Amino acid sequence: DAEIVTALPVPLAVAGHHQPAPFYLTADMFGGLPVQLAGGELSKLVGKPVAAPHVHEVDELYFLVSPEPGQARIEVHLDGVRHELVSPAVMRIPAGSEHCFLTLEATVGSYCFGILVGD
Amino acid sequence: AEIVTALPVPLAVAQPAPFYLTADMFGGLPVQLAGGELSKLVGKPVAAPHVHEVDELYFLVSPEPGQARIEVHLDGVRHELVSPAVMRIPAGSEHCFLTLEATVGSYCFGILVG
Ligand SMILES: C[C@H](c1ccccc1)[C@H](N)C(=O)O
Ligand SMILES: C[C@H](c1ccccc1)[C@H](N)C(=O)O
Ligand SMILES: [Fe+3]
Ligand SMILES: [Fe+3]
Repeated sequence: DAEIVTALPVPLAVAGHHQPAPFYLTADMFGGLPVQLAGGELSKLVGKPVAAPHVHEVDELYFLVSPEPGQARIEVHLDGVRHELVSPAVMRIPAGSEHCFLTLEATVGSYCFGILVGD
Repeated sequence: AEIVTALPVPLAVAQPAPFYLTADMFGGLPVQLAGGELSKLVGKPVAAPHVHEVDELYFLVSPEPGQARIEVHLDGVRHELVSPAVMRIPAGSEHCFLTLEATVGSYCFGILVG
């Protein structure tokens, strides 16, 4: 009766990303969604970027969260300017902006989610 | 740069729930997103059924797969979900969830879909 998805994450290729990105919401789920949502736990990603700088033609939000504030930190490169985000934080990356992030600090249970907004 | 750090945003929903994305952020968003860490939600024994006028997605995650577990009550049917899991609650459906098990760093996010 209910619509449940547990074949997760869905690996999808994203521009500049070395490996497929783990998606938990995709545009085709449930008859159609206005967002896609990818990302994961950061504790094993400190110092290791998941992508080269890249551009989308949709807006992307970085959602950085951790069990306690301040336990996670990423550096977002935005058109050659570096911004440090401290959990909890939400950053909007406008479509067409060159961008990527580097994990600076993360405990177990720190996440960064990328949310592609459908336009 | 557009960065929001005054988070979570306490909003009343059917206590205030902690929101990390609200509909008015960044000139308007097609979703709202609430939720929080589940390790401190294992202990309370009850949850209240409620209804929204939009679809809500439950998004259940944990640092390692299988480390978090909830019961989703949907119109009198009990569903036991294990992380990672996403469940769609159609608008108008009476629903709630109860946390059965969670390691530190497990989350359930409620995503209201416009
Ligand atoms: C969606 C994708 C992503 C976000 C967070 C974690 C993994 C992958 C994004 N394009 C990016 O890395 O900026
Ligand atoms: C917004 C609220 C919530 C969802 C997930 C996590 C915390 C709070 C939701 N209405 C529900 O509990 O179903
Ligand atoms: Fe991106
Ligand atoms: Fe709800």
